[PDB]
Amino acid sequence: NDLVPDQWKPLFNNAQWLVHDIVVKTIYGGLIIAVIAHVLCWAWTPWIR
Amino acid sequence: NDLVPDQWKPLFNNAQWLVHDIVVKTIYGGLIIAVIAHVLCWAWTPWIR
Amino acid sequence: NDLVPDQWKPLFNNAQWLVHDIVVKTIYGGLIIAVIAHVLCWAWTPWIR
Amino acid sequence: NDLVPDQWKPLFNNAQWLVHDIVVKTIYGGLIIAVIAHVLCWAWTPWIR
Amino acid sequence: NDLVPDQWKPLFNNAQWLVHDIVVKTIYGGLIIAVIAHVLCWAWTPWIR
Amino acid sequence: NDLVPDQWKPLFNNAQWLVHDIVVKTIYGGLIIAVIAHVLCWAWTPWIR
Amino acid sequence: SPWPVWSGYALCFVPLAAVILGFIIAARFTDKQATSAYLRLDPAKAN
Amino acid sequence: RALPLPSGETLPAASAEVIPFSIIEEFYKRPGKTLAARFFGVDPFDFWIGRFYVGLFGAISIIGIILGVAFYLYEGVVNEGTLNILAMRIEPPPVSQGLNVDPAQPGFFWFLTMVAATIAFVGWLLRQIDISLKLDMGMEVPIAFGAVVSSWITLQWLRPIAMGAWGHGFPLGITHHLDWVSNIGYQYYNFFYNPFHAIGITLLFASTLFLHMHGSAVLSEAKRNISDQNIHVFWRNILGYSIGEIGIHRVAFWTGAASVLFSNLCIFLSGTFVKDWNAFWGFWDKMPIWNGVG
Amino acid sequence: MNWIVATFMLMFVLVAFLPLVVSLAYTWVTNP
Amino acid sequence: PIDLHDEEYRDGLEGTIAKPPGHVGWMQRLLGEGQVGPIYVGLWGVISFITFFASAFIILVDYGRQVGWNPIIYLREFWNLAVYPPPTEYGLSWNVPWDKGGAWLAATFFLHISVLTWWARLYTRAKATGVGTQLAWGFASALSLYFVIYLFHPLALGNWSAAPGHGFRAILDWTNYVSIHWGNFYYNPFHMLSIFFLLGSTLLLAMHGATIVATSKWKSEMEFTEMMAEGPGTQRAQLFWRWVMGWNANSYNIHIWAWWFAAFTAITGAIGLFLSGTLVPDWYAWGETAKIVAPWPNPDWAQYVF
Amino acid sequence: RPFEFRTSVVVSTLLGLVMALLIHFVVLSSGAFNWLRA
Amino acid sequence: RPFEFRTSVVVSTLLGLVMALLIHFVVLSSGAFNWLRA
Amino acid sequence: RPFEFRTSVVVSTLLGLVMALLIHFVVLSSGAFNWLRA
Amino acid sequence: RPFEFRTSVVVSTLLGLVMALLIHFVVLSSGAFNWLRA
Amino acid sequence: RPFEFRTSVVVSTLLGLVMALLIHFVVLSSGAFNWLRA
Amino acid sequence: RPFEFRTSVVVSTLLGLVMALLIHFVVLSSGAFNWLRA
Amino acid sequence: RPFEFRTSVVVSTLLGLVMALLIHFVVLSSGAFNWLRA
Amino acid sequence: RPFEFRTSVVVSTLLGLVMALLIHFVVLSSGAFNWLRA
Amino acid sequence: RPFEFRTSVVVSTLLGLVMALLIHFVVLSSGAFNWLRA
Amino acid sequence: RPFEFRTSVVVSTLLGLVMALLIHFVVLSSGAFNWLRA
Amino acid sequence: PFEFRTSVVVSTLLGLVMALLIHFVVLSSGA
Ligand code: BCL
Ligand code: BCL
Ligand code: BCL
Ligand code: BCL
Ligand code: BCL
Ligand code: BCL
Ligand code: BCL
Ligand code: BCL
Ligand SMILES: [Fe+3]
Repeated sequence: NDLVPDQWKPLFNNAQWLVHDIVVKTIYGGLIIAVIAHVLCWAWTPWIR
Repeated sequence: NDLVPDQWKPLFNNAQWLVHDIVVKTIYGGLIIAVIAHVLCWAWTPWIR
Repeated sequence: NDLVPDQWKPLFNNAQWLVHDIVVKTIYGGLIIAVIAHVLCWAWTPWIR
Repeated sequence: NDLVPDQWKPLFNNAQWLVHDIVVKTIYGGLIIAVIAHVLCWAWTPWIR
Repeated sequence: NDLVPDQWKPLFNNAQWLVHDIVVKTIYGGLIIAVIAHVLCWAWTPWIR
Repeated sequence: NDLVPDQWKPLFNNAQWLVHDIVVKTIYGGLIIAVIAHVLCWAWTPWIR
Repeated sequence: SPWPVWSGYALCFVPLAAVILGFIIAARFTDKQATSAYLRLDPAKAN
Repeated sequence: RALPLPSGETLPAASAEVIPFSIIEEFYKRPGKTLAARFFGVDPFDFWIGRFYVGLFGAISIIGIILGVAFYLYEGVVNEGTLNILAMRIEPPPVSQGLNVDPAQPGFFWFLTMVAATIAFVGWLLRQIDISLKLDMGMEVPIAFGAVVSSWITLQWLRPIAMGAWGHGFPLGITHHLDWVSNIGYQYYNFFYNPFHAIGITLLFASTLFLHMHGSAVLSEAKRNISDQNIHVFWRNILGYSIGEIGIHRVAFWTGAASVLFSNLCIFLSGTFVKDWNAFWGFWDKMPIWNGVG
Repeated sequence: MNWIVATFMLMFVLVAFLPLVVSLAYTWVTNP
Repeated sequence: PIDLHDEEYRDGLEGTIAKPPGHVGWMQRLLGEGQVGPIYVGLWGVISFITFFASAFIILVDYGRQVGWNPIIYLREFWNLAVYPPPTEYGLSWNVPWDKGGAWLAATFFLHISVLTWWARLYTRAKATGVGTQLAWGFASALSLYFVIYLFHPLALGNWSAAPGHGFRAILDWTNYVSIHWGNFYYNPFHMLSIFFLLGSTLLLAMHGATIVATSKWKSEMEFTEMMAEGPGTQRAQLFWRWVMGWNANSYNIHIWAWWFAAFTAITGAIGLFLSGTLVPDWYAWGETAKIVAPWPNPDWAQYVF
Repeated sequence: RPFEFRTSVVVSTLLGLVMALLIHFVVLSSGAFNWLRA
Repeated sequence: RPFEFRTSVVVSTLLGLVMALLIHFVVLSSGAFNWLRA
Repeated sequence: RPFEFRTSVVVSTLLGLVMALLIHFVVLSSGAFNWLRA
Repeated sequence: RPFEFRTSVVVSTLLGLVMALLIHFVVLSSGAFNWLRA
Repeated sequence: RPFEFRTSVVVSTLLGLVMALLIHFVVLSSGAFNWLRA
Repeated sequence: RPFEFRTSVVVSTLLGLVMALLIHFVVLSSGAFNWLRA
Repeated sequence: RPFEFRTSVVVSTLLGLVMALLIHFVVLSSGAFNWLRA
Repeated sequence: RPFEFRTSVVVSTLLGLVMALLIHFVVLSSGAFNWLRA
Repeated sequence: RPFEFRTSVVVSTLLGLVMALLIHFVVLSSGAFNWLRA
Repeated sequence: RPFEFRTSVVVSTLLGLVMALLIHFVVLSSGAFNWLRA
Repeated sequence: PFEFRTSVVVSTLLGLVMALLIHFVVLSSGA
């Protein structure tokens, strides 16, 4: 239970940390893809008009 | 148990403090984005008229 | 319970590791086939137009 | 449980192995027959057109 | 519980073996009759046309 | 018990054997009568035509 | 023309097969576990 | 070692002990306490073929069952020729024929099916009375089943006989008794407005509710170490009343039994005395208290 | 004719109602 | 570990309001236990109460406006008064006159909030006492149909007018109108599954209650104690059903059967109602394409006309 | 021991009676014999 | 062996009575005999 | 024993009887044989 | 300390929120302000 | 014994019988073979 | 602890989400913004 | 073993059989192949 | 002892109030007294 | 002890709020004041 | 211990999936994008 | 053992069943 930094020690266990890392990475990738997809459907046909 | 300042010591635990910090930061960011989005939908079409 | 690498030791049992491997291999194969099919249906008739 | 190789020792019992062999053989035969049957119905009348 | 060969010893009891023999013989006979009947209904009037 | 032959000794009791004999005899007689009746209701009017 | 349309199968024969199969499996399992061997009070004493 | 338990759990090691099921069947046989043997001095069969107990009432029932299934299959497969259970319809004799039934006229096989089914149902009810009488339990299940049997009697015997046509019995056959229900519901307008009808559906919905709540209550306390007063406290925290263990089963039995009784009353009444249900409520407006204030 | 038989059949419907009442009153009596 | 006393009496917000328990008397003689006792009020408890009181107030005041604030007439026509959702014009628009359809929207919103907060209360009070949380998930299963009726089905049709109208006779009218609109609602197959499960649920309830009452003499009613050790009562109850219908279940399985029947009722109902307006416009015309309508070439109509 | 004789005679009489009754009903209702005003 | 005498007479007089009753009602309802205004 | 013999004979005689009855019904109702006024 | 402070703040913030929402709904539905296409 | 042999034979003979019956019904009702007056 | 912090954050995040959803629905259905074919 | 092997084979055979049957019924009812008088 | 006094006064004051209200309603709705614009 | 003070304040504020709301609804719906486009 | 992490990830992945599905279906049914024959 | 009370009582029960039966069937006729 000692791989997490001290500031977040009371919250996160040891195993809960690596999952959290996976979650953050996935969320960042998803946000990048979402931004690209919205720029594309925009260029196609705008929806606010 | 002792990271929170004295004035708020009876109320907040130690772990409850860092989460409260995250919440405040998120709320400030959300308010800034909300204000920007609102300014943009009037520059588009005003609602009160 | 010692076949898994150290970084993932607190999460995965021994038996749970091989099943994971099978899952990853199947997912990769499925993604390749999905990409091929999609290219084929686009060459046939595009759907965005 | 020893008849199974070491890699798959923690998963498969000794009796569960022979039934796995039967299942794999049946699946391979079924896939070959399925491929032949789809080549035939195509040659007859294509479905995608 | 020693009439079955060694390869299939962990699966089959002694009594379960003779029934399995009856089942295999019946299945083979049924398949032969089914093939004959199918050839006869193909000679009568074909169904694929 | 010991009236049944050795090959079928593990399966059949003594009493269960005579009843099996009755069943086989009845089935043979029924099959003969069924074949005769089918030849007759064919000579009358065929059904495949 | 002679055959039921598609979605006749999906809408009516998912119920008619799935419900009958579910009943016949669930009854087998409940009766198995019930008629199995576990803790009871003696008939010669409790009654 | 490990103690197998009724809920499937195996405990980590009481007059309770592990007894195989067969023991408890041999002890509770006690042959000869049949309701029928009381009247005749003896019962003809009582020999428990397989798992099923056989009695005088069981035999007449099985006669009815076989004959009814055979007549149902003869109708709709022969003289209709549809060969599809959903498409076939088994129809009662026409209303012009009246109460008398004739083999030459159509509908003769519908009548046979109906009579055989009634015999089978009543025989089943008596068989339940009988098997309960041997065990010395009580007579609640025969009453609960008798309620639905009486509903069937009202639909197919009493209401047709009172009108006299014999065509009023609902036609058998899957997806065609629904057409009869739909044509009867609209014949008298606003069947919903019928008061006896609305009590039946109220009790049906209330029964489903009670069942869900009881099931969830017992499943929640199934495998855990608790005082057994925890469920009562939970019930007192939510809605402020706990019915008790013996109370909920009485209520289940009573509501279940009452729904069908009110329903059969409503249908028998609609056929015979009320032409439409909107005219029934015409009296309410003119109640003296408020007849002139408008 | 029609109405005599109708009343007589309504009698039978109420008789079907009857047993449930006996159940309730038995429980009330035998549970003081 | 868990103090029941501190969970039966604890001031307010964290405790019960009605501290003194009371006796009903007649309930005791016929229903078993007959004490009313205290009722717990928490944070989630006060919210559902006030929101339900707001919706009911909105609806009740709007009844009075319709009768002209006449209490004699108000008492006479109470059972056929109602408030109706907006008409087909401005189908989904939220800007409608108060009297035409505006009062319905606020009432339904506050009703939704009350329902969800009651669910939260159920879940939290179940966890607090140490028992499982099955009741909350069953209530969620019923909420599925509730939300399909009032929210999900009017949406995806474009009209708020598809929802019912907060009246005693208004709900019967809604049922009738929807069935007539789709056409031959009897033919909907998920409606058939729902009726199957509902009648099965009533069947199971009556049977379980009746057999348990019959075998009560041997203390078979305490289903919790019997789960650890089956006494003579449970042994008799198994034998009765084994001989009648050939199979039986112990005390643990029968409650699984009950739970699942009751829940499948509402789930199949919701799935079947949602599809009526969108995928299959006409149900009877669909049935004749599925070859399950009786041919009925010439019926005898002399029965139906008077 | 394997089969109780009385079960056999019971099922035999029942099946025979039901079968005679069913055949008698079908033949009567077919209307092909001119029996009882037909 | 499991054949008692009174069971035989009970089943005999039940079957006979049911059979007599069924045959009369069929004959009466056939309407082929001109009996009781037919 | 792995199978009770009597279960086999019971299911056999039930399936056979049902199958004979179903085939006899279908053939009669098809109306293709001129049997009993057809 | 008979009156719990937190009960007061809970009921206060519930009543205030409900009241703001109700007034906002009534004013919008009155159609007297030309707000959101009116 | 992880898998009971008799369960396999039971499910096998049930599935086979149902499948034969279903195919026979479909082929008969298709009306494409001129079998029993077609 | 008179006030649990987590109750506050739970009710806050629920109220905020519901409020955003309601405002979004009202603005979309008002039809005054020319958004998604309007 | 995270899973029982026999559960896997049971669900596999069931899903495969249902899927083959559904596809065979959709293709037959589509009427696009001239199979059994089409 | 045979009767609780308070039950008597409760039922008395309920019956009296209901009866006064009913008579007042009937007399008002009869429209025979010229009372409140009649 | 005979009368809890908090019950009094609870019922008082509930009754007052309900009464204010009812009077404002009645006055608004009477349409006699020219308030919010009337 | 104040918050379970897995509850957060469960509710997060459920809310995200539901939200993606709802938006995908609203956009498809709006008919403003010429996607799949529109 | 025949008690001879059973025989007479079942005789009388059959008598009354036939009683109501025959009597109503005759009464509910054309002539
Ligand atoms: C519309 C134009 C094309 C079309 C375009 C595409 C495209 C494009 C794609 C497909 C894809 C596929 N199509 Mg298609 N497809 C068409 C018409 C068809 C027809 C037919 C009737 O004509 C068929 C049969 C199929 C069938 C298929 C499958 C081959 C495949 C989908 C895999 C998947 O979903 O399963 C996945 C199932 C699951 C995730 C679970 C699998 C279950 C495992 C394998 C079973 C073992 C379970 C184990 C025991 C553990 C048990 C767990 C319990 C279940 C919980 N298509 C038309 C002609 N189709 C997709 C595919 O190929 O990608 C692979 C693909 O991208
Ligand atoms: C449409 C053109 C032809 C037609 C084409 C074909 C073709 C082609 C075939 C058949 C086949 C058969 N047809 Mg065909 N058939 C036609 C018309 C008919 C007619 C008739 C009314 O005219 C009949 C009676 C039949 C009957 C039959 C059977 C002879 C046979 C199917 C075997 C099978 O399904 O059972 C199998 C049943 C099971 C799998 C279980 C068997 C049960 C065992 C034997 C009983 C003992 C059980 C034991 C005690 C264990 C108990 C366990 C329990 C069962 C649980 N056909 C028309 C004329 N028919 C098929 C066949 O012959 O192949 C063998 C074949 O391939
Ligand atoms: C437009 C049509 C009208 C309508 C017209 C009718 C009519 C007409 C009737 C009902 C009746 C019923 N309707 Mg309604 N009903 C309508 C709308 C509704 C709605 C709804 C939400 O809108 C609901 C919930 C109901 C609910 C009900 C209950 C009031 C009642 C249920 C019948 C029953 O319990 O006894 C039915 C009991 C029996 C017949 C079961 C007998 C079963 C026997 C004992 C078992 C035989 C064994 C069998 C062969 C299985 C063997 C087992 C082996 C496994 C094979 N109706 C619409 C408005 N309704 C029925 C009723 O009143 O009951 C008398 C009826 O008469
Ligand atoms: C006229 C021709 C009609 C037709 C009409 C019938 C009819 C009708 C029947 C059959 C039956 C059968 N038909 Mg054919 N059948 C036709 C075309 C076919 C075709 C085809 C061309 O493909 C096939 C394969 C078959 C095949 C068959 C078998 C599946 C089956 C009987 C086989 C057997 O011997 O019985 C198996 C063995 C026996 C039945 C054992 C008999 C047991 C004992 C002898 C029964 C005695 C009963 C006794 C009377 C009871 C009292 C005895 C007491 C001691 C007193 N039919 C055409 C359409 N078929 C028969 C059926 O299966 O019923 C069972 C049936 O009744
Ligand atoms: C345009 C004029 C309309 C009208 C439209 C409205 C509308 C719309 C509203 C009111 C509201 C009010 N009106 Mg006005 N009102 C009208 C005519 C009247 C008349 C009259 C002439 O007689 C009266 C007496 C009133 C009186 C009132 C009060 C009862 C009430 C607010 C008082 C107060 O300050 O709030 C009490 C104190 C507060 C509300 C504390 C606020 C708490 C904090 C600041 C809330 C912050 C919320 C924040 C956004 C959430 C995110 C924060 C996070 C930290 C990020 N109105 C006419 C008809 N009126 C408001 C109402 O009560 O809602 C509450 C309401 O929304
Ligand atoms: C275009 C102008 C439209 C209108 C359309 C909307 C719409 C639509 C919305 C609002 C919303 C708001 N409007 Mg506006 N609004 C209008 C006119 C008004 C008027 C007025 C003139 O009187 C007022 C006072 C307001 C006031 C407000 C506030 C009550 C509210 C947001 C305040 C705040 O910052 O959020 C409080 C703080 C936050 C919301 C914190 C945000 C938290 C984090 C940032 C959320 C991230 C979500 C993220 C995507 C999830 C994935 C993240 C994972 C990590 C990946 N509007 C006109 C009619 N308004 C918004 C609302 O409340 O919903 C929240 C809303 O969606
Ligand atoms: C003519 C072309 C029709 C069509 C008609 C069908 C039909 C009809 C079927 C399929 C089936 C399949 N089709 Mg196709 N299919 C079409 C277009 C497609 C397209 C597409 C262009 O995108 C795809 C991807 C597919 C893909 C597939 C696979 C999903 C599937 C079988 C794969 C496999 O081998 O089986 C997986 C492995 C096996 C099935 C193992 C088999 C096991 C053993 C061999 C079964 C023996 C059964 C035996 C008879 C029982 C008795 C044995 C006893 C021992 C005696 N089809 C077009 C529309 N397709 C088949 C299906 O899935 O059914 C399962 C199916 O029946
Ligand atoms: C314009 C004239 C209309 C009319 C319209 C109304 C309306 C509208 C109202 C009344 C109300 C009242 N009317 Mg008037 N009323 C009329 C004719 C009459 C006649 C008559 C001629 O016979 C009578 C006797 C009355 C008599 C009364 C009293 C019964 C009542 C208020 C008395 C009192 O002071 O409040 C008792 C004491 C108080 C209310 C204490 C107030 C408590 C604190 C100050 C409330 C603060 C609220 C605050 C905004 C919340 C936020 C605070 C936070 C700290 C931020 N009206 C005519 C028809 N009348 C009011 C009512 O009762 O509502 C309560 C009401 O709203
Ligand atoms: Fe229970």
